[PDB]
Amino acid sequence: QERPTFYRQELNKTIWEVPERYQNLSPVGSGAYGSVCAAFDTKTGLRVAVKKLSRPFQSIIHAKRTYRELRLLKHMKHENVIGLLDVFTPARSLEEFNDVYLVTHLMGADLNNIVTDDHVQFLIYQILRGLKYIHSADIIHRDLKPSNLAVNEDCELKILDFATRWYRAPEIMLNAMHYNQTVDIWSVGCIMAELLTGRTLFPGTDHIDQLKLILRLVGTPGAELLKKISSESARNYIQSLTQMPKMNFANVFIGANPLAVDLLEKMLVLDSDKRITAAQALAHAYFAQYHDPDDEPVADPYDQSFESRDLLIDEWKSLTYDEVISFVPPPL
Repeated sequence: QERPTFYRQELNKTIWEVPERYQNLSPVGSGAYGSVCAAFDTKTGLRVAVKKLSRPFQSIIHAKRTYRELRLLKHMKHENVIGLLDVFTPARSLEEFNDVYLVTHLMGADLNNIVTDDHVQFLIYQILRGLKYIHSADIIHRDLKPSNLAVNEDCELKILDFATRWYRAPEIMLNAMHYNQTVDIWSVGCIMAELLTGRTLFPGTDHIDQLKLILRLVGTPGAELLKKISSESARNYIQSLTQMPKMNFANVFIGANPLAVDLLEKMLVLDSDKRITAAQALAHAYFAQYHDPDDEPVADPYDQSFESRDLLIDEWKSLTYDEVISFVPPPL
């Protein structure tokens, strides 16, 4: 399996050493984690995003995050989830391996590019279709929000990026000892509401304002419920506040589709063992025009045993190098 021909260039004081297939690299972004160039991929005809990781192996914590990110991106093979087009390194061996470049579809426009009930059915459907997939591999997104959702001109949607707290599940904000995949359904619920109404559902000015906004809608959780969704400290905090009744949704969402309101009632609940799952949500009558049980696929199993392991920098690096070397590009 021959090494492509590489060429070097310096753009905005960054070195990019890339296979010749990637042309007309144009700087598009920078950040603590890497720099990004938009490029033309001459092999596939696609416009791509090439990300050059920034100091991928500088600490243990960095080397592990690099590995995690590559393992995740390599796993995702779904229409509604960002996948990995390519990963490469100019290194010819593990000994010279210092730099990692990740290539994905070039996205540009996120959910907030909204410049209509049927569009919201389609958009929310796609998010849930991707989450069904992600959750089936026992992966939790944990911070889903409009900025992490790319949408093209045909309203076709992808989940990215596995910092606002407006969409975060209460059991995360309250630091519960345990939580499940349905934290992501809370977030979808907040996203759906905003698409239906055109306003942020819980626009808290800070953490405590956010909590109080939430309680005002859903009502104060009873003893057994609060205990399971909160840290010991947060449990005592909530116990100190005045109790709130549950509001009737659709006094809140006046004029939204009644099925939409019904689905929201099932997503925006504090009890994460009662909160509707991605799979169950896809079969809700709100998505009757979109739902197809034989076109909502699930994921291969994803091995996260590395997450419990404390390894040295060189071990994280070597595992990462193994995954670069073993990568097999998607059909295209």
